[PDB]
Amino acid sequence: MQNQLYIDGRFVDAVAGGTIDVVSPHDGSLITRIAAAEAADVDLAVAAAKRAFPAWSALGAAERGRLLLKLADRIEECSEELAQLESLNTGHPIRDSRGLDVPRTAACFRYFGGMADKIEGSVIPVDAGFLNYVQRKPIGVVAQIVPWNFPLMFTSWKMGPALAAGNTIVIKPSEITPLSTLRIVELMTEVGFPKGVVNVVPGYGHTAGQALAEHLDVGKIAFTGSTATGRRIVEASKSNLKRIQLELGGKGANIVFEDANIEAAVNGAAWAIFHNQGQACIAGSRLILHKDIADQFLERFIALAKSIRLGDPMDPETEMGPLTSALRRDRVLSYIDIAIEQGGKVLAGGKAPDDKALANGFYVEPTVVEAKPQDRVCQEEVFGPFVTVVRFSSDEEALAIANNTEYGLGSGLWTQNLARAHKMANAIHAGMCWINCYKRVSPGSPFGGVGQSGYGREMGFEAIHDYTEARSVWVNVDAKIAPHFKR
Amino acid sequence: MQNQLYIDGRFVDAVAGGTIDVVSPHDGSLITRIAAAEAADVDLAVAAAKRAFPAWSALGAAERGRLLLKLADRIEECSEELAQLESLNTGHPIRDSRGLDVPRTAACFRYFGGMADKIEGSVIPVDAGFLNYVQRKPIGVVAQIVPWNFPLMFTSWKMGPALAAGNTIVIKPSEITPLSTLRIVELMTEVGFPKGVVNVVPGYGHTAGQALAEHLDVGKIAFTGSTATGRRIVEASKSNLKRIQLELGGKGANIVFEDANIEAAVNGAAWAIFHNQGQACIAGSRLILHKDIADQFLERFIALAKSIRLGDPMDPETEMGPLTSALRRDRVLSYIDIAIEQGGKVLAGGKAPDDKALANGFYVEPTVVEAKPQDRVCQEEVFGPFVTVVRFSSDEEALAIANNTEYGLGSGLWTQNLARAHKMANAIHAGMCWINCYKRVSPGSPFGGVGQSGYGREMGFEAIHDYTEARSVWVNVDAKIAPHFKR
Repeated sequence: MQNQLYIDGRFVDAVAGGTIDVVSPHDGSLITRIAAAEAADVDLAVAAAKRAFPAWSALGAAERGRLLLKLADRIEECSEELAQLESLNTGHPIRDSRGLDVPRTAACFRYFGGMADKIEGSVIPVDAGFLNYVQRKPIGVVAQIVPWNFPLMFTSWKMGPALAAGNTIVIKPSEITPLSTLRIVELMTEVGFPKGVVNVVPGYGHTAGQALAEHLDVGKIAFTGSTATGRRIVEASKSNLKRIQLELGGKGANIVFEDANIEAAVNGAAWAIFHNQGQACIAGSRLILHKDIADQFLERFIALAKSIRLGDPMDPETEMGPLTSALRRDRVLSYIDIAIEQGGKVLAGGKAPDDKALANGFYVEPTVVEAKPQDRVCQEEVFGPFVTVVRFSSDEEALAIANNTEYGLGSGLWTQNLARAHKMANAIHAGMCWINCYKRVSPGSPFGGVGQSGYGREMGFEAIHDYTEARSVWVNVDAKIAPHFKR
Repeated sequence: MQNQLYIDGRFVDAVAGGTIDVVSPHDGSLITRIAAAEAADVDLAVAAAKRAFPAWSALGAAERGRLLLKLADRIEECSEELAQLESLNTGHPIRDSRGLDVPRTAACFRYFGGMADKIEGSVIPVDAGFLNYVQRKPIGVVAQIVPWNFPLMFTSWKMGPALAAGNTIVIKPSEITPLSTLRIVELMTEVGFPKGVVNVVPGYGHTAGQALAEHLDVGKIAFTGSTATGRRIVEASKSNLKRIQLELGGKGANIVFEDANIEAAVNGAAWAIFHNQGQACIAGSRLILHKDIADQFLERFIALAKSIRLGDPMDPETEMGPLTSALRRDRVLSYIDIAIEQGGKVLAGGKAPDDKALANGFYVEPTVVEAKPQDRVCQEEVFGPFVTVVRFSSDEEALAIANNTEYGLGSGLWTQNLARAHKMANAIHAGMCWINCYKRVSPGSPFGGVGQSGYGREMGFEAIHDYTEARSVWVNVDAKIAPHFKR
């Protein structure tokens, strides 16, 4: 199974033969060893992307579209192999690989295939005698560093828009979850993407990541990741002042009010925090329940949590799976420990499961911690199936809590009050806000953060705006121009 | 003459009482001393803007528009005052301040006063039963650092879009040319802008600049200035990962092809680099002449250059004034010297005016140097009344030269060939390209750089895009879905 760098249309090892173990979260066993790209490997990748940019950006929006469409179809056709591949590598329940990751990946690529030739410039109302027309051109060679929570689906998200616009791409998945991205670029050539238009360069953040965020021929750096590394992606941009897209995490408020449909809210909250083992920046990791329904909500929710079938990602019966790296587990258990010493009161989970089939894997039980908005764990992104419950009394207390964070990515609330719904959505500082639903994403719906959760948008024309440049051309047609210096 | 900081509707001295000398470029005499702001004052400023934001962003677009519209008018009413104030301080010919600066400043504030209630969100086609609307909200408190080349006009360029979209602003003009900006904000409160909506905070760059770029409560920093100091706006932005806009200079190609209208081209070229003493990033500082018309061209151009009325900026018949700072002067002369040490051949200019009369001012003669493209004055932005001349024989030659630079702000060419015109405009890596005209700017025509000339755009819907955020709201109304966890 593809485990090499993919540069200029070929799978190749790292120039220096570096390697990285790719392990399966189930058991911690080795899946394969992947070629680890380093600074040298990305020069090769970037030069290939640079080499390829002209025939590609000059390719005809529609033929970049037709290829992206072709890719979506191919992904679907290969949907069980990817799913399998992505679950095995990620820990995603394959019921999640099949029904979420793969379709969402295809859907996104299909969206941007039909976007490619809908990317339009404008013609400006300027002075008489002049024609001002502004193209939207590709930036050029764009770099993209993706995290490991949605390796497969985030290829769409990142690569969808960039390719549609005609940029060439050097993309760096995490050493953690590479495999499924690598297969995707092979699907890409399978379907006719020209060599070098996309190059995949898995490697450590400090080697491949850094070469990319600082490479002088990269015009944009797209980065989804930890705030900390994102400041570092920002400092690295200094190099040539490439444009930046950062998505840097969320601490998703999930508010439930007095008149919420609590069966629906419960289901939504469960999905919102436990889907993908909570490894989603838009996860509803902060339950915020109105004191007058808290107990009723919590009766069904904790039940729900406690009943989730944690286990082998390859079982079409598994509802949850392991975290993706052993490090993150620890991290998610330290957070648990710290939610506990902070006076937190575990209602479910709290620690790694007990089953013997799960003892090698990076599993953590669907935890649920009652706390105070103040607690750490209520302020920092625990990237795991870990929600905090806090309770409120006034719309205003809820807004306060929701907005009591440095994050701004996702949000959600549950009511039936027309006013309240909009008054809160309008007032929450997040880039998105779902009401009576959660973690709802569409390829046309701008997805991104606000404040310290980042800037830039994936999805929709916005994503395309982020991957193009305005190139205004003036034509002096019948213009009367007195010399500035009269004769 | 207002010479204090403007914070919270108040002219006030710097906390530390630090002060800067503001000098006439003509005779280097003291016009006044300005309150030098530093970190303390930019916190008072940013704080005032933060306080002001909520009520301002809630103003309802028409009402911020109405205020921007009143400002334009008011600016036009105080046109000679502003014109005189800006010339005195900057070195601009008052015929420039009154015919260019002032009118372009109002034009742009007008444009954006009517742009205010035309800033629209979108409704996305999402799955059935969902309503997805995406508002465009203001970022919040916006920091803006402007250079000294168009103090007045750049107030409109930066503050126009930002205000329209409902941000509040802390603007920092240069210690070198604050006076115009200061009168503008009074012009603002004069007209009804609420206190703290705009705060002006002139100060050195490493003081008030640094502090603006690093501020935690600033959501975006817009910078026009050198490439050097831009990397350190970028390096500062990490603090809170505020969005950035950069315009970092130009080395404007002005290509003249064999079938150009050489009288027109000469006037354009003269305007392109000698207007504003060449202190314009979109200056046509690199004349690229087709070998067949280069002699015909240079004949009329060098006679022009030498005919140019260098002198007292307050003379409306002055054609060119001094550079606005003694340092600029010194640097431009250095460039001249190095232009020549390099084998450059000065065809006009090459030093300060032999006019005992212009001896105290920072004057430099309209300078024209025959050079190579490899030369440094041909690669580096001089930022004075200085054009280098190079010759070519092919379109492809001309393109190569035009693009043989790190810059990519403006560009321009002269022909009557249809193809050529577009082929070249489409092939020049610049944000803007003028054909048979140059330095043509309109409030609706996106203005900005590409590559290391930066990113972001001023003017137009684009400028508005750069000062808003996507706020995606999802409402579940009529179509629900099945638990992720089926019981």
